[PDB]
Amino acid sequence: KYDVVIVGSGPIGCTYARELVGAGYKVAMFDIGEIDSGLKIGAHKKNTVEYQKNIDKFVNVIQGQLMSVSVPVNTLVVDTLSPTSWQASTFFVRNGSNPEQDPLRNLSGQAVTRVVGGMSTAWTCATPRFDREQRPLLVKDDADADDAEWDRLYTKAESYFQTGTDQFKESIRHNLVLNKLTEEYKGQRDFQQIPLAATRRSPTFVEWSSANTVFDLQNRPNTDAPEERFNLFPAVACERVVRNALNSEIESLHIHDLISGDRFEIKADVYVLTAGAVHNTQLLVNSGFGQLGRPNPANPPELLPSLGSYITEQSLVFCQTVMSTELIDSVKSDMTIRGTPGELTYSVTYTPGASTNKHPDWWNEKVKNHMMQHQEDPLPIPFEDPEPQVTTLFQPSHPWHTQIHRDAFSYGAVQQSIDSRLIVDWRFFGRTEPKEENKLWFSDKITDAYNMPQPTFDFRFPAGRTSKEAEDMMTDMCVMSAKIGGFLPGSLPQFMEPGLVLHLGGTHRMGFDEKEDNCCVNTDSRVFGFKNLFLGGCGNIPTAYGANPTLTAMSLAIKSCEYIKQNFTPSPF
Amino acid sequence: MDIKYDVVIVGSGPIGCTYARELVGAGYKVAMFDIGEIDSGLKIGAHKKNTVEYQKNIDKFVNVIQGQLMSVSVPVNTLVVDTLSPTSWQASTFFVRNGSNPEQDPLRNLSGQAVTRVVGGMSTAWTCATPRFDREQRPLLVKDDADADDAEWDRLYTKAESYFQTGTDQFKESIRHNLVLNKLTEEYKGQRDFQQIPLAATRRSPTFVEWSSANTVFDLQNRPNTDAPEERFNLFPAVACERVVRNALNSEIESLHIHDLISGDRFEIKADVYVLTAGAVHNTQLLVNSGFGQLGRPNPANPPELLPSLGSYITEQSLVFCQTVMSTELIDSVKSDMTIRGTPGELTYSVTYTPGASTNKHPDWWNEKVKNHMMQHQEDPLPIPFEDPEPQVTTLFQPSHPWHTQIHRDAFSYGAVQQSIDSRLIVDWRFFGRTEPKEENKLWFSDKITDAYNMPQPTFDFRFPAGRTSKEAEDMMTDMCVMSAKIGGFLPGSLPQFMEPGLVLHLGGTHRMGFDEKEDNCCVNTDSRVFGFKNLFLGGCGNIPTAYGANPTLTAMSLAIKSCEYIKQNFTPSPF
Amino acid sequence: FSYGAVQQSIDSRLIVDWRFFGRTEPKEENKLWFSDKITDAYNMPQPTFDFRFPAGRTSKEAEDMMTDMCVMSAKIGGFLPGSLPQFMEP
Amino acid sequence: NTVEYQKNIDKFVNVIQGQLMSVSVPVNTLVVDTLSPTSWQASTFFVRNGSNPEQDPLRNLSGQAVTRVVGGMSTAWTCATPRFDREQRP
Ligand SMILES: Cc1cc2nc3c(=O)[nH]c(=O)nc-3n(C[C@H](O)[C@H](O)[C@H](O)COP(=O)(O)OP(=O)(O)OC[C@H]3O[C@@H](n4cnc5c(N)ncnc54)[C@H](O)[C@@H]3O)c2cc1C
Ligand SMILES: Cc1cc2nc3c(=O)[nH]c(=O)nc-3n(C[C@H](O)[C@H](O)[C@H](O)COP(=O)(O)OP(=O)(O)OC[C@H]3O[C@@H](n4cnc5c(N)ncnc54)[C@H](O)[C@@H]3O)c2cc1C
Ligand SMILES: Cc1cc2nc3c(=O)[nH]c(=O)nc-3n(C[C@H](O)[C@H](O)[C@H](O)COP(=O)(O)OP(=O)(O)OC[C@H]3O[C@@H](n4cnc5c(N)ncnc54)[C@H](O)[C@@H]3O)c2cc1C
Ligand SMILES: OC[C@H]1O[C@@H](O)[C@H](F)[C@@H](O)[C@H]1O
Ligand SMILES: OC[C@H]1O[C@@H](O)[C@H](F)[C@@H](O)[C@H]1O
Repeated sequence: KYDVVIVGSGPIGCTYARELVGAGYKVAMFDIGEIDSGLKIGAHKKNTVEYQKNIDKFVNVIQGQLMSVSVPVNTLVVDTLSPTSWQASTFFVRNGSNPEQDPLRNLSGQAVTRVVGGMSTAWTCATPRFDREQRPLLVKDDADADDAEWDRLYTKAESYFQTGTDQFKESIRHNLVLNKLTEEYKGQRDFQQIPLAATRRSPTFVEWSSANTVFDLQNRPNTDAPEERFNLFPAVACERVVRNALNSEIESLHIHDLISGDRFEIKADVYVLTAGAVHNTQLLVNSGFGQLGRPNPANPPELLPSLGSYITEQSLVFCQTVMSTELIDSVKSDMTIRGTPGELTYSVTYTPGASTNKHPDWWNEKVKNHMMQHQEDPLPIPFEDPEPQVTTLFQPSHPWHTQIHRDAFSYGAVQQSIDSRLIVDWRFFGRTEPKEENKLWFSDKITDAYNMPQPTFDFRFPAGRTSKEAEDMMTDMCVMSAKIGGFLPGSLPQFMEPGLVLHLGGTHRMGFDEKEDNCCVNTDSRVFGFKNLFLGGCGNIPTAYGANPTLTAMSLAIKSCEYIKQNFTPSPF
Repeated sequence: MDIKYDVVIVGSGPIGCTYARELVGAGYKVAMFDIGEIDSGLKIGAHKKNTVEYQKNIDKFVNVIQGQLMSVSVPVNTLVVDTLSPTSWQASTFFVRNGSNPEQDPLRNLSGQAVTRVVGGMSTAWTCATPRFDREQRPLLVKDDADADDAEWDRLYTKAESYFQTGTDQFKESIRHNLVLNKLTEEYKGQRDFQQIPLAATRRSPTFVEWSSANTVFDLQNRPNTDAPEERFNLFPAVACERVVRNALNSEIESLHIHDLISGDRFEIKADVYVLTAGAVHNTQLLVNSGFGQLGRPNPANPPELLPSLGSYITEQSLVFCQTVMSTELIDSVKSDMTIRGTPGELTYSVTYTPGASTNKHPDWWNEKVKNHMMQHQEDPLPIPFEDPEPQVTTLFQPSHPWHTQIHRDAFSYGAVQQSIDSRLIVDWRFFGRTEPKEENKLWFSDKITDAYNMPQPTFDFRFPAGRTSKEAEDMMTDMCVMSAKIGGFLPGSLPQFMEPGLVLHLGGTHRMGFDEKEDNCCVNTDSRVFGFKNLFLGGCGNIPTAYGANPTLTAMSLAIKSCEYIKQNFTPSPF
Repeated sequence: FSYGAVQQSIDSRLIVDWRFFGRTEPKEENKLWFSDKITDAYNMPQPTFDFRFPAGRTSKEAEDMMTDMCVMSAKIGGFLPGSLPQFMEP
Repeated sequence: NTVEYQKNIDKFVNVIQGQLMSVSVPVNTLVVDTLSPTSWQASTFFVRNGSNPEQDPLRNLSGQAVTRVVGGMSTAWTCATPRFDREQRP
């Protein structure tokens, strides 16, 4: 028996933990996955010296933990088996595939992670705020009050994640790209550092934030927090919340301990679901909310008829570029270079402080030292120079988020032919209109690896604005990137597999009125009709958004915790 | 961090952990340093495959493996990229990029050789195959008394097996395992014996195996603790060990020079006993960075002062591979004992069998599983249950087939995972050749190029020796083709091939063992002591000086147990 | 004259090729010469190229050309996977 | 101009490829290290298979090819015959 139970130990469940453990509630958190970021529980797995010295390897860590949500039945023809090998006569259900899934209306890229810390063990840490156009209303009829409220929540969310915009400020590659784009779009678009949840520890190491940053996940009481109460239970699959007969309260949470095999009913005052956008929905549907099985408009749901409808997933376009000769020459614009490289006669110098210098003293010093210590190298950029981290944020005239950077989540084989210092990634992210026909549903027959109802997508990017902006977005990437360099062969401009972006929202969407706003939670993230059931995560977000959604889901979780503090009293210690 | 210990061990792989288990147990104040960090859950240095999620999604684990294997020597890239935009910065030469090694001849490399820097080392992701070597593959520990030599290795191997929890019955009730085992036993009746791959692993449930690791050998928890209140052990992760400092007389090690990667601070650690267990590549690197052997391109015209055999006579196994898709014959034989009423999914479908019937081809445990699968899943066209464990079959190295063999399913898949053919039907074949030690095959270190930790860049100069090594390698390929055909045809996309040299990760002989430094061309004696040094010991596969086909870790561990016996007799622990 | 594996999943009625062709400034240093030792298949001096697209106008136009192809093509449809915008082999 | 090719236009690329002979192919430096130990193998990237050792791979026109047939390349060409405007014309 606990005051609060939280399903999921991602960054959003950790937000609930930090708020509610902090205010003195007795909290239990269950996660279906296990501890594997080392001694700091739920921490970013990229925070090893080894991964940051070998960053091209990290993509493997991400791929290891990302399990595809719905894989349609495979129909690839293999007709060169030996005549002695066993072969089927049909494309039968094999290898975990989902026979419910139409392969042409899928988010083939969508995937889920089952580990303590969730996806924040592996994420890219981009945490931009949404502007009003992308953002749901928390107060209607008063835009200054709405703005004030979001600014308060976002500022709080940013302190939890340690969000900042200074961590790449002395990178030459970063500044080279930032300044070129600033100049080229002067007075049309503004560029800045991607806001990133991260603290720099040294010139060659960044401590990336994670769920662990929000809440350390240590059991309490402990020496540092002797008046607090928290228990984390990993390797526990939460399966159902049990409703009372009147559908006004949750009575227990049914769990299955994956190590012992035991099953229990846990009791709490407050039930918080933060299992991610796909798995929150699964749990809810397995508990008799919305509709199990293939959508049947003729058999309309008892509860939450909008559950798993109006799903949004962003369009994503991507390429990489190889830095222009002109930009590479400009790196060394302030330098005087004499003699020939590799001889005793060679010299590279600059005038410190000269207001005609195109670059600051710290840049010139690093170029100089590099050119002088590595005279065999043809490039002026230092070998350990950090990557670019540049964005121009969503605006009505360019309604897409942009990242101009180097991501550890590369999408094709890492090429080795072109020097890494030259390469920039471009990712532009489009917003998707919520439409009732776009659905996440759960089979009544097929089950997944944890014996829960199999997720199935029925999705296409909506015609009209969504698709028009997607293609405009592609053009914009092509136009903008060319200012920096030509496309890298093997990473030519393309749309990524639907869902690979992992910014799925709207599966259990928020709104003011259940019927009028076709939604499932109110602005306290409380499930309509239920006193004591709260959902957290990107599945709450009901709008078309282009920016990375995590900071916004966190802000909503902060507001939700405010309601919980006003309505439930912690038990005596 | 104390500055003074009884014993310091560089590296937290299973071999370092053997030294720790033996010397912490015996009362020595032990520190262990690892350049890598703690990542595998609450059990320090444990197998990463031991999660519910990986064992329900075993095909994802190849990502974990790939994520932690860092190539040792990548030659300068000479791929022509001639479709860059005319505005892009374009190379005039194939210059040194992306951590490539200009010392490395691309045609005399172990391009697949890789290293892991994490606490527990490579045992965090290995396959756990631990066979013993027979005489032919195995260095001598006793001269001129083969029976005493065998007795000494049995004693060592038995202990090493108990440390790793090696077993040969974890897969005894797998249908796929037995289907393969029985067909191969029958086909080679009176010619070759087949058994389960000896595996370092404990079965915990019908669907979960606790694979062994460094953590199995030694739990890597600091001591003293409640469970060991009189023991003294500290593990220091993210500590790059750079040099052992030799005294001027070249008779003792005086300190271990370390660099803490998090603080940036450097220290000189003092110990009575120094043990290097950094892997076959990195033990050699550390020795060469400390003045042993010869730094730079090999040069006879000035032989090294100390350990002139260091980094020569290196051995790496040839590895051949394919996968097969199970024959129609064998798959039909899975259900040979079943009585099947009517048609699947239809009302009067029943599948039954007679337990104990003498005419039954298979045991009751097999039929019960098949029956239950065919009845619970009548849509599925195969008789193999969905959760049936993988095959784990070998015919071990012999004089008439001088290669080790694994007929199995390895988490370490070599190409993209194929999804079209049902996984129940797929069997992997890996055959492993032995390589003659030759002085010309070398691991050396650049005197100019450095790696990511600023240590001298490893460089290989290697070819499979002509003569027996090469003859055997090609004969082994043919053997794999002929043997595999008895089970099924080749899986397209996994046709029979030699793997990139060194992908097998069984590199030996980089700091090889022998009796006499000069007559046996070696670096350590049979106590694993570096010649001429009182207090310096090397552990790991680099010790093994012979041409072996089987997986070497068990043998390296056995050497390490011997070495601890010498240490316990020659050094006294400090008072507690 | 198609340039990569011809794809069969997208109906060919939907497919349009875009080829934009840049002009290249003549530069003394851009050469075709013939070996005095190596011969071709008909025993004649083996042709050798020494060629880069000139910096300056030629390169600036080539990249602007690429941009114009991405901009114009989008009016008609999006890129076909496997025939994404690229410079072809010189 | 055959009924068969214009009914199967996708196949004509092979005609064109069959008669285009590359002008200058640089010595190949692809590393093939999975040969059987018994196979004969190279110690160096020697001149093989018609390659040109004079050719700098990085200053080439690798796509340049020639056709040796009566009618020359007009046996396979695309037939686009525009005029040059003054800007392009000698
Ligand atoms: C490679 C990568 C890059 C990304 N980069 C960014 C970026 O830069 N910015 C950003 O805004 N977003 C990014 N994201 C997405 C971001 O990680 C998620 O939005 C965020 O982690 C969601 O938080 P959450 O707590 O709702 O869910 P999750 O992090 O998905 O965690 C939910 C959890 O609950 C668990 N669980 C699931 N089902 C059950 C169940 N039945 N019972 C018990 N527990 C259960 C899981 O095991 C898991 O820990 C990225 C994701 C990936 C993988
Ligand atoms: C996927 C795969 C499958 C394998 N399969 C098996 C098989 O089934 N059976 C078989 O016998 N073996 C197999 N192996 C090989 C086996 O893992 C190794 O032989 C074994 O781990 C060697 O142990 P070790 O302790 O000598 O070194 P390692 O496990 O390599 O550990 C050495 C360590 O020292 C550290 N270190 C390195 N340099 C420094 C330094 N300068 N300072 C401080 N620390 C340092 C490392 O971080 C590391 O932890 C496999 C390996 C892989 C990766
Ligand atoms: C697939 C393709 C598409 C094309 N599309 C177009 C198009 O749309 N537009 C256009 O303007 N251009 C196009 N071209 C280019 C056009 O084909 C050439 O510009 C044109 O054919 C050149 O004509 P030519 O007579 O100068 O040389 P070629 O057609 O090359 O003919 C030269 C000939 O001389 C021969 N020969 C070579 N050496 C010797 C020797 N030593 N002794 C004797 N004979 C010799 C040949 O065998 C050959 O028949 C295309 C080319 C091809 C292959
Ligand atoms: O593909 C997952 C994506 O997640 C997004 O949030 C990141 F910003 C992208 O860079 C990418 O990593
Ligand atoms: O390629 C690495 C190899 O290591 C060997 O020891 C294993 F036995 C093989 O199965 C394979 O995993």
